[PDB]
Amino acid sequence: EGGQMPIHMRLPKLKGFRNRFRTEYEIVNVGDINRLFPQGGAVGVDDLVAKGAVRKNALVKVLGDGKLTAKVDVSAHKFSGSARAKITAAGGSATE
Amino acid sequence: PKAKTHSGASKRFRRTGTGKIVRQKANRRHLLEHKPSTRTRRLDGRTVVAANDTKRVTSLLN
RNA sequence: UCUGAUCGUAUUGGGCAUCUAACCUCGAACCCUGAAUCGGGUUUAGGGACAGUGCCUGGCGGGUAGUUUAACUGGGGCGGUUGCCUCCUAAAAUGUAACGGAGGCGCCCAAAGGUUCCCUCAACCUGGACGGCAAUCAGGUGGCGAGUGUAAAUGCACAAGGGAGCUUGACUGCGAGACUUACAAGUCAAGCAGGGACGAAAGUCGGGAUUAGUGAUCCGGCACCCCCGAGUGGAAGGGGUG
RNA sequence: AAAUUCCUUGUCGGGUAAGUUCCGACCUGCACGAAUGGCGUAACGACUUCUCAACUGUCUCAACCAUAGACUCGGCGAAAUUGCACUACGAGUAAAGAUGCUCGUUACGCGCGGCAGGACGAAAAGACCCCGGGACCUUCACUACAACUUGGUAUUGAUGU
RNA sequence: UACUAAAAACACAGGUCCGUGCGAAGUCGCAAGACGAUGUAUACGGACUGACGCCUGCCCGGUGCUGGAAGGUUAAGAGG
RNA sequence: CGCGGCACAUCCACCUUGUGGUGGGUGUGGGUAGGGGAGCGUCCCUCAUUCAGCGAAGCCACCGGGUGACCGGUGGUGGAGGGUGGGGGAGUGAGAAUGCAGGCAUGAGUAGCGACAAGGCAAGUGAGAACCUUGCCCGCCGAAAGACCAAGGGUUCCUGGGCCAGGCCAGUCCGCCCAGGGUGAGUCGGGACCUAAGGCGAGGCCGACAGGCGUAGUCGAUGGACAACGGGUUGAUAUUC
RNA sequence: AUGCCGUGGUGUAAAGCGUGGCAGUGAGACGGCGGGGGAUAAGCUCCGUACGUCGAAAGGGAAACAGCCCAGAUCGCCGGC
RNA sequence: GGGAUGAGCUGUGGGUAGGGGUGAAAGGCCAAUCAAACUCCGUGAUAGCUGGUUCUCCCCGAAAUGCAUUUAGGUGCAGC
RNA sequence: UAGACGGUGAGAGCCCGGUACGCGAAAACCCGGCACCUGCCUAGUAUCAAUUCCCGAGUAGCAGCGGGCCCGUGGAAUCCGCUGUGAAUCCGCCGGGACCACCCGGUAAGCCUAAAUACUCCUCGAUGACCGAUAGCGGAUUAGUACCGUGAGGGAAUGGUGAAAAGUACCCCGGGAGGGGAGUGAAAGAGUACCUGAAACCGUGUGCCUACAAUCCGUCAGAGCCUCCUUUUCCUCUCCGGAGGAGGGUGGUGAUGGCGUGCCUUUUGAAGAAUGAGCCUGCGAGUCAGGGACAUGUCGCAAGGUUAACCCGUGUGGGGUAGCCGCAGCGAAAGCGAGUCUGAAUAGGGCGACCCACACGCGCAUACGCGCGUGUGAAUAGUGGCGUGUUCUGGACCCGAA
RNA sequence: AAUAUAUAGGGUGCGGGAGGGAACGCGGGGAAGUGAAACAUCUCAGUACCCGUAGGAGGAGAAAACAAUUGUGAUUCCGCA
RNA sequence: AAGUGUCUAAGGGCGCAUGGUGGAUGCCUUGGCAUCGAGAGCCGAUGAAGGACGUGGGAGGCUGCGAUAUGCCUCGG
Repeated sequence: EGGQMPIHMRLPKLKGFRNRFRTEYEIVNVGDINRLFPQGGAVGVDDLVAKGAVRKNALVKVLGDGKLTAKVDVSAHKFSGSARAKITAAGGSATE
Repeated sequence: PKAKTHSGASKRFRRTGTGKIVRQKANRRHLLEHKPSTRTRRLDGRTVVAANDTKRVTSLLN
């Protein structure tokens, strides 16, 4: 600064810590599934990365964001409850 | 050749999902008897960085 | 069987003495030196498990080494000061400096807080034994001079002063919305929920009549919450709240 | 009253005519003092300081002469310095002191020899002061170290007590 | 003190005090190994003073040196 | 205010009725540090085009031109690489740093011209002479301004020859330049003989290493040992022949 | 009295606010009006003013003159007020 | 002017070398410089200070004020 | 299959030396084929039991003082060295971040090991949007020379004649040098002191002004001379010319008057008696690397975009998805997820979602717009490259301290 | 040999070494300036410099290694992370 | 008698013409800086790197050379 205690030292250290074992998952928006696959047919990791909607070499979760009408089973992991509700409301099925 | 990030800045400031920076206020770690629960409520939280120094901070973290 | 004392006995060390055996001996003699007083070796004499040397540790340590040793400042120096609070200077919103004028603070309170209820002092005059104009008592004047925990201001008689009963809100989880301010930081907050003291209730209370009574950051410690737990289960350590 | 005394030329007296110095004495020692040595001491000293005979151009009070320079003539031929130039003075103004600005006065252009008042004259990035930075130095400053030093263990045993 | 200061500074003789019993202390060196010295307490090293004469007074409280080790405090180690 | 010319914002009407410009009107236009926008010029590369020994560039002068950084043309010198345009890329624009390297000025034909020993004259050499030469006077040191060694210098000695430069002037001469010649040792001073102070110092000790000290042995003179004296000569050498 | 906050009309090419990028300033002087220190002082010094000017502004006038008075230069004119 | 048979002067040859040497001590002398010599290397060191920064045009246009400073001759945020 | 450069009297494919291209090895030497030479091997494989033995000794590990590992002694792993104590031989040992147990991986304390990789004094060949003699290394020239310093070390400046030397024979001044006349040469304006020959500077000639007058040394007014020049009376000598004169007009000088305190730096304030500059010439100071970072203009694509390293290939083209930014955030984290967190709940509040000129169906509303599906086309984006301005680390605008 | 073995030493003979080398590498040693607007911890840096000692390249190396159940299976070097 | 009244340059200034010194700009290079590709990546007790000395028909330096001395022998072009 030039004459006083820098803002860095002045302020408190931000609380908390970072885990080393934070197995972060990628995100698939079920609405994006709706517009991407209105025909249903087949859904899976390979197809999603083939479209380029999600990163490779990682597990994916499904969001409750979006109106789902396409009746198709989804091959993926760690669906939220709202994802299962939307999936079975359309008439599809979750994997694990 | 390759940039550096000011460590203390990285250990005090947190960038949010958008273009905002927050500060953990914690003038509440030394002496707390004369400070009431009211003042501690005032300090408690993560307030937004003042716009009179974001223009410096963003280069401190980047 | 507080087992003093104590037989000797397992252990152990210390101390002491003695002994020679490592080791030392610019102590002697001889020899590879007929070219040597260095050196190395044989034998002998004497010191001796010491000392010295390596490791670890305490201590003395300007002999030597690297730096600091503040600033403002009516030049410097000496002197004196440095944060916070209150008044004036301040020019009638606020703000507004000077080695310009004046004073306090680095505390206090489980009652001097909160609540309900009640009262209005001082100074003055009259009368009054111990008692005096100078404690106490009555009467009359007296709408605030007294008082305000503490400096000063500002306000307080509707009383924030005084007296008394019960009590701990001297709480928890939040707090829209503002002032002020470069920033950090400070200040106020109706009102909401829990639960509860007071109060017949309506209602007040998230400390002191408000303004000073304090000090950011890092690191570390205490209690609690499985929050994580370097293969795993645990643990350490870390994390979160006070 | 001094190598030691600011108040102070302290006071008395000789020395001088006249002595803030000197010599001698008192002590009212701001501050004398015993090995960071006190008090004396013949001889000594390119030391310091006061007085005196003699002489003297040190002055009164300056003057003359000679010599190598200066000056001229011929030859060789530098330099520091250097904002420009056809470089007056006074009273004033102005960043306070003006050649350069205003109003006035005065001077024919040029050139040689002398003086040295000025041009904040030249040579030097103030050699006093202050601030910042660095060196060096001392120490009951702080933190470390070498060295000397203490203890234990090993090198290192036995016999006894 | 060449290159501003030659002195009232320095230095010696003399006088005191302290240390060392000998590959000594001290110093130079990390050690070896040298000096000190082919010497050794009437010698050597260090400090102050500075012929000669008269003299050199009192205080060990502070800070240092030296001797002691009652007692307290006191690290590592052993033990734990 | 008037009479005229440029410019930026804005208003209005047109061209793509803001790509960007065209026509008109109002108001605006001092400005340092400093922000923004558009520009001038030099060198090189690429592409296209193009002048040029019937004379390019650079340079000098002249006449004109743009609002500016600047340009064009004409003439002369000189004699071989440059112009126009769109692009790319910069060691890119000097007026100062008591700046650097080079060159040249003022001061200035001034000061200074190098001990308080002293030169003078005649003849001669020579284009030229106070300074060299040959004669003759005068003057000076004479325990040094004389004569010899070392150290040091390292051809500076001699002869012949030259006088652009140097010498604090000139200067036929010189310790300046060129060519050539010249230094003779059993006995002088050194090695062939040792040695002191002291250095190297295998072996050896110590030290992480590099390395340090030091014995033997060997080096190291101004020292100790060791045999020579006089005279003559050449342009020069001499206890040397 | 001034001054200040806020509101409603009016007038003015337009200033302002928030948001990003790049700088400077962070020594100020004098004069006018109010004030303290100082002596009723200073070309003194420390403050205040939505007071100016210089600084960064040329020109006129004050004899000359950075700070006062008038006056804010786009350029040219042998034109006026 | 002083010493000028003595602590003398001088030549030859030798040693001591940098936070070290030497020193009849002055803080001088060590290749004209010494309160730590010289050359090179790290080095293109550093400096809150000074000094210089090269061609033009057009528009617009500051401050010397507050808060904080091992700070007042600097810098940071704010103001313009 | 020769247009690569260069040389040759001015710019060369065909003039030359050369290149393309194709030849060329007695002797030596590196690699390489073959022979000799050299050297290993009269099998330990299959099976079973595990009573026996081994599997790297003053070592490991442990304690102590340290280094280094993101890791500064901190709870401190593993690795290394030093000092004392001092293990085991597979039912063992080490390690897996103090540590114990389980699980897993692997068997230290002996040795050797090519490739990928780092550098070019030095030797051929080649390039260069690098300089072209104050630059390039300092060294194009007697170069680490001369020179400075006892020494370690420091450390200069000087290029160009013309294609060819054709080097001015001869003559004349002059002591010579030097010069002149002739002459060579295209040119001597190419004479060893030599291409072009700048500026400061010195100097000659010449038009104008100047010896009674004070001012940064100029500007604006401005007289009269002088150079040049057009029209014209006129000289009619006139089929010539502008002689001279008037008038008019370029370019000098500029009598005399007004006006006006030099640049820069730094300063509250300067022409300065505040600093720096003697003049000229040349040189000399804001730039570069990095898929750095924020913002911006513009250009590719489009929920994408983009490759690095490395490979292939020849002019720098094509491959190459490992990786990065964006794509969902909050939260200390578990974990949850268009919500999430704190928290008893959250009514509240922190971060982020989704803003309609609005129709269909429809709750709400007189009108004004809220909402769920479809839609009157409702609101929309980053990424990569090249410049700009800034900034971090790199000597970082440049020079200079002790 | 010294003293008896015997050894150190001595003697004879046969091989190799030292020193140079611009840069690069390995092992060992080891500052300050500077930054931190002071400054010791820290950095600058295990750099400058030095010593040892090779090579044409060297060094390292063939698991008492990683991960933590997809498992891989010597080293070195570049780019990611 | 009074009044009007041109002229001079010892030497400067300004501008032109014509010359000197000096050696800058322009074009050039027998010379260099930095790089890609390919070799070589060592020499030396067999006396090396590097040097003094000395050698040529005629002063001296560089270059090459070493009492066989700007060279000798042999096989090659």
